[PDB]
Amino acid sequence: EDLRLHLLLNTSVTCNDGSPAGYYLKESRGSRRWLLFLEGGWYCFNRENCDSRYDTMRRLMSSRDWPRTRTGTGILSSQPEENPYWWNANMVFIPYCSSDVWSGASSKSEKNEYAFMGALIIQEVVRELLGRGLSGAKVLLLAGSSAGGTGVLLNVDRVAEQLEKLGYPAIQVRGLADSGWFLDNKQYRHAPTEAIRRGIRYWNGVVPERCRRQFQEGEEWNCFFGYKVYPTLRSPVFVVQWLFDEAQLTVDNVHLPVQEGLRLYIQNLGRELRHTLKDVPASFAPACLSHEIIIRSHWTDVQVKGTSLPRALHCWDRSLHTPLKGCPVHLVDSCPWPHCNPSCPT
Ligand SMILES: O=C(O)CCC(=O)N1CCc2ccccc21
Ligand SMILES: *[C@@H]1O[C@H](CO)[C@@H](O)[C@H](O)[C@H]1NC(C)=O
Repeated sequence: EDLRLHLLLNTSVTCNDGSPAGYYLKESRGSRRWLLFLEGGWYCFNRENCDSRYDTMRRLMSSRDWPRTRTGTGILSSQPEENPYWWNANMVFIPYCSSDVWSGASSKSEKNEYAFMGALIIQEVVRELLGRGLSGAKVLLLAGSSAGGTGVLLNVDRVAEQLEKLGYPAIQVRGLADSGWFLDNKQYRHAPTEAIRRGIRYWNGVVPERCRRQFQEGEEWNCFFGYKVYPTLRSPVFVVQWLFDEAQLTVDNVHLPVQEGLRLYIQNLGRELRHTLKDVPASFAPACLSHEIIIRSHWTDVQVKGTSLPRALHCWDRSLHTPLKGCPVHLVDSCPWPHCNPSCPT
């Protein structure tokens, strides 16, 4: 039970219900690598659906029932057997308790039943970790899965800007976005663009500055879609995305003998996803029907073109020291149907 809970000392930075947000930390003395992982878990965007989430998903809205420890798994494991990539790093798990895809900057108040403080939670965790050893870091990898993967895209450059202004320009900030690269595509039957548009207003959601300047007022929802926000980012970002992501299929109103219309729909989804990753140099996109990878204990098992994700991430680290012999970083399946890759999760 190796990561220990710390509630934020700034208790004005809160989960949805006003309880303090926080982070779980396992230090690694002598490592200058820091991994900050953003949990996922959908979102809510109005009073009624946030109230329902509060009834049955309360740990995603409140710290009141959080345990004092959590076990690090996958990329958060400290065992090299489970985590070939960063087993010796300082590990931080940031629970998702803001329901805002890590974008919010609004407090609970006279006018607001809930606080949506995801963007401020990340900033406050960073600021409090600086006094716990992060000041000595050489690399800060902001990672996340699901809504936390989108949260990486939305926040990695702000973490970089925050550290620059605080006087730490030597800390290299990088992003690892897992299962947070979604398409605003046609549904199979006739959605996130509208839910996100409403959420931004309900949350006081913030997006990266260059993306905001491109899309402008009322169109900031566009910045929640990876293929649109990614080209605006300055920090190096590695993108992990199943080609047939289960959350993508859910928001597309697909639920799984497949007939021609659905076959063509699924094949087109994989082709569109692949297309959006063509110019993403650090990416890992297997042709599987699944969701999330990096904190799963068996995350080492899947391979694209014979290369596992821990290996690809290691090659990315080397690339950030011309391509490297036998150590690739751009790994996107080309086969067109779920589980055409034999290494897909069972
Ligand atoms: O992965 C998760 O936690 C669940 C799904 C999720 O979060 N989705 C799906 C659609 C979308 C568009 C923009 C931002 C986020 C999301
Ligand atoms: C606490 O967090 C709030 C919201 O981000 C910020 O405005 C304020 O400066 C912080 N206060 C302290 C003492 O860190």
